Amino acid sequence: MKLNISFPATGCQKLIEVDDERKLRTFYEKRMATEVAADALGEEWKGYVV
Amino acid sequence: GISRDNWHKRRKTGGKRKPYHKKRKYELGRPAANTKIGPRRIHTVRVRGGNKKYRALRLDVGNFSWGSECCTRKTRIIDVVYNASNNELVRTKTLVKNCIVLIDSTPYRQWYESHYALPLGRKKGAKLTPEEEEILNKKRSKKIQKKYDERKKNAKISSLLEEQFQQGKLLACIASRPGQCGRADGYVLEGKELEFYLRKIKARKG
Amino acid sequence: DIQTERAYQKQPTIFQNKKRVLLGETGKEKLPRYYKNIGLGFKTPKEAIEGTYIDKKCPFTGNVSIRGRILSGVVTKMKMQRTIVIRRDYLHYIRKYNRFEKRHKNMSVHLSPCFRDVQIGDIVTVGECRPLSKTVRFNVLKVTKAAGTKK
Amino acid sequence: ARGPKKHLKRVAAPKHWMLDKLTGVFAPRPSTGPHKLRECLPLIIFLRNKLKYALTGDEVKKICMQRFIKIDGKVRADITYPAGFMDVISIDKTGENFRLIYDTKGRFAVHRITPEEAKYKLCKVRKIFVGTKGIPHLVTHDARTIRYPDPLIKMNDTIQIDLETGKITDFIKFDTGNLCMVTGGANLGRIGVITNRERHPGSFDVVHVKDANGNSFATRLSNIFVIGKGNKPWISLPRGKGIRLTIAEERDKRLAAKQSSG
RNA sequence: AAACUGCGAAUGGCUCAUUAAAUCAGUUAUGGUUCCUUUGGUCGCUCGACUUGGAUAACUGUGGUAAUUCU
RNA sequence: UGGUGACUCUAGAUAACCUCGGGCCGAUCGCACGCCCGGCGGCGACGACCCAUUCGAACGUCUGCCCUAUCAACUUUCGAUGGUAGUCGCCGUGCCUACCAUGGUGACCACGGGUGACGGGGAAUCAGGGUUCGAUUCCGGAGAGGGAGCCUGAGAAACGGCUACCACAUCCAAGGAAGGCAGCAGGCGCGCAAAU
RNA sequence: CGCUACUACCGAUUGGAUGGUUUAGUGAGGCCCUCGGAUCGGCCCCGCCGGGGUGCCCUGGCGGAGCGCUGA
Repeated sequence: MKLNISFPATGCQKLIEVDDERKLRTFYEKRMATEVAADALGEEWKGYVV
Repeated sequence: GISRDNWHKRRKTGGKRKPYHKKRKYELGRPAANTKIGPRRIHTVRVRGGNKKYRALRLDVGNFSWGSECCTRKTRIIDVVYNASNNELVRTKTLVKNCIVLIDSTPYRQWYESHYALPLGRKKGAKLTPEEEEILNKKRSKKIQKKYDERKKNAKISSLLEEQFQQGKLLACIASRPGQCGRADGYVLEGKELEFYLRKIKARKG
Repeated sequence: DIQTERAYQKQPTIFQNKKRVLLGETGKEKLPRYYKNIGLGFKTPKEAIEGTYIDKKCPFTGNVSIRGRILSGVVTKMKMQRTIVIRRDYLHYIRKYNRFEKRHKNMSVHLSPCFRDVQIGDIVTVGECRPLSKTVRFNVLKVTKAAGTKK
Repeated sequence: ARGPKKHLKRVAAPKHWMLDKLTGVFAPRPSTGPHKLRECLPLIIFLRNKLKYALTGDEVKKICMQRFIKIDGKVRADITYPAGFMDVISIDKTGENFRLIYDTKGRFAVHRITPEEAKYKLCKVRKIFVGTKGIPHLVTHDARTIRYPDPLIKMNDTIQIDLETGKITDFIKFDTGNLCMVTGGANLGRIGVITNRERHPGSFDVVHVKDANGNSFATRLSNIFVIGKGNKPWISLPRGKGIRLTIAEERDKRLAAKQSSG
């Protein structure tokens, strides 16, 4: 289960690999065009909504 | 896939004909409009030649005619009472060509006091309260009063039309196809039309 | 005698509810009659002028035109209403056997109530029209009586 | 066929296009225009067979869009433009003009004309129409809609139009005693005088036309082009003046020309 | 070049399975209707801004499926 | 006003309508140069309501198709015949609805069946008459395995467009994906029988 | 009547098969109508300024839309 992250304020894209099932529990059971607090990806991803 | 061919059916002698070519595109048919009443909805469909035909599904008002002195005003559709084709098509509120409906009597009445200056409607026991028409009666000259007097020297109509005018609804007929142009035009019923269709309604409702 | 069915029958050229000065007598209650000359040297009869029948497929008082072919035939049966069947007897030639054969091709034409003095065997002429029915294409222009019937 | 045809076979061409057989499969189908398909003549056919200015189908295209050929005062860049009866064609640089008149046989003929005669064109009115705000209209046989005509122009007359302004200069009335010629049918190109005009209600009204030497023939009403008022023609007639020589006199004339030529 | 837009692909080519007043042939009519393109006319006839708005291509960058003129 | 053999034809007048899926009345592009006190000009390209024309298409009128009686009656509230009024269709019309009358074809062969039947212009033989063939280069019609439905477009029930059924069939990590040579060459089958 | 071969015919097996019409029932897909509203835009308040005009409007945003209107 991969993740593609784009930053629209400068148009920079990269992909990260998430092999841990506990990090994607917040992502599951959601629709499109909704804001999810990505507070589980890591220490530098505190206070991010995607 | 509704076809309009003349080769699905038997011949003049009664013998069956065998079809040789399938359904073409000029040979086309479409489902019925079933023009109801309510807030106005009109759809467009592209036809042969690139033209458009307005499919009136629901409508409110109509542009009827009253031919005794040739006036036409926009008039609201009230209720359908008779259809010469199908007896089910009065139970469902459907509009077709040469159909029999009731329309409201207000703008023809306003035209009647504003042109002929005689009261129409306004049944006894309640007179003209909001004081607008006698304002128009006053501040005239002698020539204009002579012109109105020579005009209303002959101001007689049918008594059944008068009774419909106290009743507030005029029995009307539709002379337009709503599934082709999208509007509901026509003319009000007068003369022998009124007695014939009133006889038909009183025979059917009895 | 008229107004038999569930809708009013009228001629959509004239206005039948003109407002007179009086709406009484002496000038009213004689409705105008719509008629036209069909052409091709044919003369309209008086029954289409002073009659009271209402049609939409009559060549004289109606909305149908006359163009194309002019044919003739003998009236065979008068069973179905407002239209009749005529019989055309013609001769066919064979090149191999230099001898003729007679053939008949009966077909249905339209009879307006203007011509009601029609019995079996009367010679009529017809003119081509637009299709008025599934098998009806022709309108009768005049009627000619057969032999006898001196009464 | 689900749509309009766009090709035309060589043996399906009309005979007056005057082609051969063992050259190609197809024939030039003209673009849609004022004239019908079976009554017109493509510009490629004329430039490649009659005037012999070009030999292939590309040379005709080069001459055509080189802006060298003018059609009724207007330059045309279509190689398959329909040219019909009295279509005035002009070449501005070598100073030649041609008028298309049917000759004594059933075909077109090359006919060089002076430029002073190339300024106008005789054409036949087809029907009379009334416009929107009460404007009378004329429909001409080459589809020229002319506003505000003369009040004495009837259904089967002939008007003369200057090619620079599009207006009517003079006209010929349809009457017996006028010079006439036929456009279509078994008779074609014969010049004669109208004598009789039989009226049949509901069908074609045949007429009777007498030649200038004693021959007579009958054609339909649509097969009529009035070209003169009396005996003098209003345009320059081609060689032979349209007399329709029979096969015996044609054989005698050819034998006399062969004997005189040697 | 690419790509957006517009036009053409309903033409041409091959075959004779169906179809016996059906197809087709000659002769008529659309006064009972639509018509791409070309041609000609109309395009200040109506009585009430010295040029407006935001979306997508092509492009850049980043990906999935074994696989497509896929996205 | 004008016309037809003939209009409920065109034009004229009055009173209105003018659809939110909405009629038009130019927010487009290039070349050559400019006169007259910022205004003002020449030739084109594109687009547009309407009208006629051109290419046509489509529905109808009259006449004409091979054999068979071991097919003599057929159709008929599962429209067959006609009338009234409507729906739909670009238009007429049982094309289809609701109501009426029992009509319509037939020994002059209807109906039913068969066809080794696409139709015609034509081909072979032929004193005069005829007989047989016409799948085949030009014209018209029908189909793209066979029925059914449809988007776009002026014009398609289009198949070198799409969508499901069955017959048949390709690739595969087995989850899925992709097609119809009665086009030109070519191959198999079928065959007495037909090419790069 | 005796022998060989062949042709069709009748016939148990209510044999096998290929096409069509059809009672009744099911019926994918498209089309039309009634609903359905995931998602995407625009205007009026809070917060900062630079104002000509003589503490107030033209100028730029996000968090709550106030789930207010309206369009696809």
